[PDB]
Amino acid sequence: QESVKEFLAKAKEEFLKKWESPSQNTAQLDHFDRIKTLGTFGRVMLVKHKETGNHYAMKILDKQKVVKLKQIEHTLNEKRILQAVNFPFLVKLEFSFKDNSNLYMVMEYVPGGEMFSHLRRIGRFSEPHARFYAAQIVLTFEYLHSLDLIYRDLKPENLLIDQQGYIQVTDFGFAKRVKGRTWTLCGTPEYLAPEIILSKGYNKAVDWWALGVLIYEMAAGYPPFFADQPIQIYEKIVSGKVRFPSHFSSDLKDLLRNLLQVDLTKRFGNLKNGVNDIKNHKWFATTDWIAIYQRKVEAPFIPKFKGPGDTSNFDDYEEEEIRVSINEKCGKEFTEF
Ligand SMILES: c1ccc2[nH]c([C@H]3CCNC3)nc2c1
Ligand SMILES: c1ccc2[nH]c([C@H]3CCNC3)nc2c1
Ligand SMILES: c1ccc2[nH]c([C@H]3CCNC3)nc2c1
Ligand SMILES: c1ccc2[nH]c([C@H]3CCNC3)nc2c1
Repeated sequence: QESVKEFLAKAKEEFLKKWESPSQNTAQLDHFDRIKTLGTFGRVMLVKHKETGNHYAMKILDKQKVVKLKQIEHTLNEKRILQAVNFPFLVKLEFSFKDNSNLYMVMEYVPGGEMFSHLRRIGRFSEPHARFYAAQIVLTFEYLHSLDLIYRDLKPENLLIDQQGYIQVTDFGFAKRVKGRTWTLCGTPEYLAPEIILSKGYNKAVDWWALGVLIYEMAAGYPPFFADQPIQIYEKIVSGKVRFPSHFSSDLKDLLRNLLQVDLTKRFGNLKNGVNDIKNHKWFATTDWIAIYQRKVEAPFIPKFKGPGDTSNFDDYEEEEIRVSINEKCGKEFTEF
């Protein structure tokens, strides 16, 4: 429909304007009080802005560890993409800056915690609930792929639950703008498509594979391919073999056989009809795509928390000091940050 085509055209216009002239140096560390570590070359911390009282989540990266871990390009991708995107299900970057030792990305604080903890607490999500979360990922990937972006890190730990029970996707450390194919070995083993494992050039089809893994994990309670050694996981991934729990609906099994298709040229999301083969699949027949986008659907649950600074839905980590040098490190490498 022209309304969808027009929405995506305007989304690409606005993304490219920020992509081509990125914001830089929009706050400083002294503006924020440190509250707590929320997750941990990098860590995410709850902070409070000292003039407004607003809470934020601040991702901190040690430049010397980024260089040593060969993540320079990836770190630059992450910040340049995050400052340029805008979508209801993506965590919003509010500020960014750097100092002699570190890089800082200050994002909205999403207080309901990671999907992963709620999934492991309940055990599994029933199909209607898994479908609600999957619909948000389908819309988010339609948006990102239309901007020539590949996300490359879908998993429950990267999906935060907001105050209305909707998903906010976080962690763009492997996201990349790609016009044709890309080649980097990256991602999380359980979620990798066969073409990444086999060292091929690959494209946005890897995100649709990962959506297949995520839907399976939400509805079963565990991912389809697992083992103690990564090489064993990879052997299962490339084999073409998946076993489904008997409680899966027939429609769910059908969708997952088409997402978990080892031949990328046959995989749903990567065919002539693109995302519409997924949106029109029978498993999504009850989904009101516009109502989801507009946040008009009652969520599966609302996270329990006491206020905008409550951290109860996140776990406890050792509170470590940040590194502080009197000399600038890696200045040339991070000039554009
Ligand atoms: C998160 C982590 C570390 C932080 N240190 C600070 C201030 C303290 C004095 N100058 C910077 N805000 C932080 C927020
Ligand atoms: C419409 C368009 C873009 C939007 N960005 C957001 C923020 C709030 C939750 N995370 C991103 N809401 C939007 C609504
Ligand atoms: C905002 C609030 C909390 C957040 N936790 C994270 C990462 C940590 C690893 N998986 C999610 N990003 C956040 C953004
Ligand atoms: C807190 C205390 C001691 C610290 N030393 C350092 C850097 C300086 C040279 N290499 C270590 N950051 C610190 C933060």
